[PDB]
Amino acid sequence: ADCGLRPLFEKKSLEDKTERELLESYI
Amino acid sequence: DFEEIPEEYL
Amino acid sequence: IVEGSDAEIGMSPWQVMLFRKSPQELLCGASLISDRWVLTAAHCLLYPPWDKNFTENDLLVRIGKHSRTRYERNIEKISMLEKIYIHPRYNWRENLDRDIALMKLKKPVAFSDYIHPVCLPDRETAASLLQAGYKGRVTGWGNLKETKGQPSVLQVVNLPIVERPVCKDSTRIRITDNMFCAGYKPDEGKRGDACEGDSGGPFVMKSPFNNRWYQMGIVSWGEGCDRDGKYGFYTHVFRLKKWIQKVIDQF
Ligand SMILES: N=C(N)c1ccc([C@H]2[C@H]3C(=O)N(Cc4ccc5c(c4)OCO5)[C@H](C4CC4)[C@H]3[C@@H]3CCCN32)cc1
Repeated sequence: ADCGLRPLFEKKSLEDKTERELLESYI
Repeated sequence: DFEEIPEEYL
Repeated sequence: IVEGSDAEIGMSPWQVMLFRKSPQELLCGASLISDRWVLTAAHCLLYPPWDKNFTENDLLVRIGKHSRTRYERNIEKISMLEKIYIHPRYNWRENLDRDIALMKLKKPVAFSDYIHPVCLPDRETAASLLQAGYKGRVTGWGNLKETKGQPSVLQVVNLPIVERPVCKDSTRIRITDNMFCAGYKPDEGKRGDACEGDSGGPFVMKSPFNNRWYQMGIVSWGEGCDRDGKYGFYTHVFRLKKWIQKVIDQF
């Protein structure tokens, strides 16, 4: 519900240092 | 290796 | 984790350490899926060929951690097990098919900046993300090498999902629809794998549709660690979601 939304990243609109790599592979 | 934990947990 | 990197603080707040009481040691990885339920690999708890059969009272779950060995005062939370539920058709005889288990905590764990549950996929999440080439993320305090050895803090590596034929052709083990494999090919030049101590830990993916993290996999087995031509294999969470829901709805 709140699941999968990290307090120190998604909840505060900060990205971690390599999530972009994942996104780029999502086709 | 591991730091001992508070006895309450053991 | 081999050839991964240090995690950022709060990068994996669903990360759970299965800790043995006596002797006090790392047993496996695991994940927080609600304030009282933890998901891991059945082989972390039950594996009769090696005379492994851990009871509730044999261990603890440690949530909110970053450093592997340290007691992280005021950050981590240590929890006791109320009941262990292993998949009734977990196939430890042959190939670890249905490598999954649930653990109910005695009391609810408090969420915090360092402690937060991951989502479980529904059918469309699985359909959309569980695609060859799509990258997921594996985390753990496992060895840094198949044989420098142990990390000071939580390790992270992103790995692409691999085509089922490639997975199957990489091993003599019989692969099932309840499994997927991930990892780079020798031709891709990049490396990374889970390893000893990473078992039971999560394989997650960040949905680009709702920006939430989903655990698609559980670190289940592999041959060696980060070997050219071999892939890490992962329990397919969505495929066993019916069993998961049945357990939590019943208990
Ligand atoms: N990514 C990986 N490279 C990877 C390597 C190794 C593991 C796990 C797991 C591992 O690969 N095996 C061996 C294995 C493997 C396949 C099998 C088996 C046994 O019986 C039938 O089919 C374990 C058995 C409990 C079953 C388990 C072991 C626990 C410590 C680390 N090992 C995890 C990940």
